[PDB]
Amino acid sequence: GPHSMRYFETAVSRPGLEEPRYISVGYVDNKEFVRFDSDAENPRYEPRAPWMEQEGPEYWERETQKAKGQEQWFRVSLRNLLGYYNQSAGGSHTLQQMSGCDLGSDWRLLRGYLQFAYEGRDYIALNEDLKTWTAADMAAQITRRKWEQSGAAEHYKAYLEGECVEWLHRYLKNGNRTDSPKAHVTHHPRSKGEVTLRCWALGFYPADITLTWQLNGEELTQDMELVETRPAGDGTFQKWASVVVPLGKEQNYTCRVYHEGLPEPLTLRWEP
Amino acid sequence: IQKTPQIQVYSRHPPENGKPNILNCYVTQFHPPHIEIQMLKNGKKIPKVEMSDMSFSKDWSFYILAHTEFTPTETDTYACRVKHDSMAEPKTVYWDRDM
Amino acid sequence: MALRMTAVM
Repeated sequence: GPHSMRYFETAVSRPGLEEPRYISVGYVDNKEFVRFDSDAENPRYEPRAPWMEQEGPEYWERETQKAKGQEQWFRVSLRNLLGYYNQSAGGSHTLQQMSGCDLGSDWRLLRGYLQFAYEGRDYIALNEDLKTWTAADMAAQITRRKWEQSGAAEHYKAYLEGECVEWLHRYLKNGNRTDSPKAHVTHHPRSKGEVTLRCWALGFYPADITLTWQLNGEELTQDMELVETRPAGDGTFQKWASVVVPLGKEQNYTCRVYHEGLPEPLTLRWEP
Repeated sequence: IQKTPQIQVYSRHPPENGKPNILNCYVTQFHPPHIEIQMLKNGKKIPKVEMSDMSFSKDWSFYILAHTEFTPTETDTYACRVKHDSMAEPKTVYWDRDM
Repeated sequence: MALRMTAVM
């Protein structure tokens, strides 16, 4: 199937701190595999999945020294943005970046990414053409014009089409699954009128999933209640969805679970 | 703009009274990333609480998982209390073994 | 391997 690499980077200023904190987290197929954190006693990129310890010392030294460079890049950029928005001293400020590549199931490049947010809102992104930039704010046009003038997008296009794909292939080989949800229905005597049925899905991976209750053939948002999918903490995720249905008409309500590891969706009813 | 944290409190495994388990406090959708999270048993700070490393999702919002060992009983109350700059008061979510 | 930004914002 398809594959991806992403690094999610954060630079954070707060009114007390001397200089910002820089954190870089790399993902392969949406699973964290390296992490740099300037707050560590000896800041360095570190493996976060056992299959990455295959990389020898000079990989880590090289990547660590790059991260110290990006840390200074973020420091200057945060200082510049402060002025672009006429923000005074004494606040908390955040720069965030996501970058990486998506690969088809043929392992060829689908799309490259390079996006930034300031204060948690879109600041500037490289367009899918990998040649032009989009920037919403009037303040961000200053950055776009700087980056257009220096031809910066050319280096980024080269990364996204070259090293990003090439190193993702290396990683895919060195770390060369899914867990289907287990579902059950719980019964919750609620009021005189009716009961709630709670359709649980447990132990699944990845987190993308969908639960639906149908009264004998009709999906309903009629006060169907759910929770956001949540990590169990062991690598797998959880979700439930609940609905109220008159007593004695329980097995007229039936829950469906959609997850990509399933041979087909699960249909299930309440079981005493 | 400040985004107010959303909180779930739930067990790793189906809860069984008297059976050791793992209690999660999952905190999402907040900004900026600085945040203080506490887990309580009957209003007392639970001493050994593990804290995931800060991460953010593709919509730019931060998320963090706190967890700790616990053995549920019929009578004990468990809670997660979150302080964050988007909120004038700390927000507490109480564990509900049915959710 | 992470992207190397060049020019500052």
